Order: sequence, then structure tokens, then C-alpha cells
Amino acid sequence: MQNTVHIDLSALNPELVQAVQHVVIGPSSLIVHFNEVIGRGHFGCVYHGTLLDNDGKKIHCAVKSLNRITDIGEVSQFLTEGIIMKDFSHPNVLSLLGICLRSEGSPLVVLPYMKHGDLRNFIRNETHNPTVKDLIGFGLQVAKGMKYLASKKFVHRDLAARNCMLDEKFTVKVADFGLARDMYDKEYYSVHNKLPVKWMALESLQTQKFTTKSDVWSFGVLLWELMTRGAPPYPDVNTFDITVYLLQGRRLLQPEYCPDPLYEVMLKCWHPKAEMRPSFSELVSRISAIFSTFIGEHHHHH
Ligand SMILES: O=c1c2cc(CS(=O)(=O)NCc3ccccn3)ccc2ccc2ncc(-c3cnn(C4CCNCC4)c3)cc12
Repeated sequence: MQNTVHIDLSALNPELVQAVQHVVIGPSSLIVHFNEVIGRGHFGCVYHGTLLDNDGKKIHCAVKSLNRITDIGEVSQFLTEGIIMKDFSHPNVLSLLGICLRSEGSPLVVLPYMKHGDLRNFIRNETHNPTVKDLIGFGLQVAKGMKYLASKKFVHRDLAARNCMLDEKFTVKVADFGLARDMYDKEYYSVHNKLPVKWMALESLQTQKFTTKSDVWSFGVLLWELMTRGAPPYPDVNTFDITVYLLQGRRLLQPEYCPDPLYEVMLKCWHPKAEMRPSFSELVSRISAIFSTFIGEHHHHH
């Protein structure tokens, strides 16, 4: 059975195994509420969990597990989704609590619990009803998280509202790193070995090369999701037809209640020339200026 699966750590890249050991959680310190599914990632389901800290205090966490354990390659990619987050320390980026792996079964990627859940379902919720200014503020928070990520030379590749979480203080955190890659000193990441077609930059669709500038494009799509309150992008355009649609200069259209200065920012994110797109630092500056000059009702701290 799957519960008897044994992972041979000798088969993985030593640097990965060392990184996993550096964030190891002993099995006696973790309780997985396996009967309480809270979400899903690219590799499996997410469950409620309880961690016991160094002083025996209970910490509410989220636990990702690997749904399919048939090959080492998938095990490697799953552990990497946890490992890429190891040194993350920013208010708008989800931190890694650790990784638990015993003799049998799935490795377990442990994360802080995010009270309000995913950003997409949050903004779609008729109760929540966030104001226009609250939405711009969430967009600003995401830009701050991405400025941090790009500074560490990591490329997200999957920035979408679905992949962001809100904690008890309504702090938005970029949460899923299932496709994120270290750019090292290359300033790009090319496909070797899922891809979000409707959030991808035109050049990534064409060449399968990813950069911070293609993350800027995805960010623009995220802003559009925020301003439409979680509407699906290009609903009348097929995935396979997106490349041509974008080649023709067509873009996501201005959401009904979106301020004109914020739509202009979105259009800058979708410039056909990646070098012409603003950086994350510039996006933080521009959005902060729009947020501070849109005088409307707002409830959260951004
Ligand atoms: O599940 C998660 C989670 C999920 C991901 C994957 S993703 O969702 O960012 N991408 C999605 C994805 C990735 C790849 C492929 C497809 N989809 C990444 C990190 C986390 C981390 C913590 C977390 N905390 C709370 C809740 C939670 C859940 N409900 N509530 C509350 C419970 C009570 N009512 C309101 C919500 C809180 C859910 C989660």
C-alpha cells in the first residue's frame, strides 16, 4: 500500500536532502488532521495540522502532502516546493515552518495557517465584499511580496490570486511555490522537465523561458483578478488561442469599477517587450501612490 512507500534519500540531489534536514520536523512534534482538507497545491491536498514548538506550545499550521508517490522525480519536485521557501522572511510571502519525513509514507511540507484562506475565494465572497481601496491595498501587498522574491533572484512562474493567502490580520501572502525556481546568476529559468497559460507572459508562452519580467506580466493578471473580484481571465478565449490573441496586441479589458490609473499599471505589466515592463520596486511605488490618492472606504492594513 501507499502507506508503506519508502523514499530513498540517496536518490535525491544531496543539496536538496541537506536543505530538507536543515528544516526537519520530528514526527512526534506534528499532528496532521488528515480528516480536515483545507486546500490543494500542485502535488496534493492541504490539511489542518498542529505543531508542538520547543516549549510544548500548540501552533496551528497547514500541511501539504504528496498525493502520488510512484517516482523519485515527483518526490524531488514536491520537496523543492517546501525547500525554495526556507529562507523567506517577509510580511507578504508565506514562511516555511518545516518538513516532516518518517520511514514510510508521504513527506509533509508544514506552513503557517492562513485564517481567511485564499485571496481568490476571499474577494469572490459576498459577505467579505472588499471595497475598491481594500482591493488596491491587497494588490500593493502582493507587489511588496514580489519585490522581495525578485530581490532573492527567484522566479515564481505561477503568480495568481488563487496562490495568495490572507492571515488573521488580513496580511496577503504569496503562498504557493509549487512552480518557483531559483534563477542563481542566470536571470531566467527555462523548462527542462501545470503551466498557467492565462497568467503567462507572451515570451514564456513562445519560448518557455521565465524571468522576473514574466512574473511582472502575471502580477498584472493578478491585479485584474482583484479589480474584477475574482473573475476568470479571457473566459471567451481558449487556452490554445491565448498566444495568438496576445500577439495581436489584445489584452484583458478594464474592469468596471477599476480606477483608470490602476488599469494603466496593468497595461504596463503586459508590454510585449519584457524590458519595457516596470520592476516590482516601481510597481510598489506606483500602486502605493494610487492607494494613497484613492479616497474611499477601506478596512485593512496594507
Ligand atoms: O491550503 C492552504 C494553503 C494552500 C496552498 C496552495 S494555494 O491554495 O496557495 N494554490 C492553489 C492551487 C495550487 C496548485 C494547483 C491548484 N491550486 C499554499 C499554502 C497554504 C497554506 C496555509 C493555508 N492556511 C489556511 C487555509 C484555509 C482554508 N480554508 N480556510 C478558512 C476555513 C473556514 N472558512 C473560510 C476559509 C483557511 C488554507 C491553506
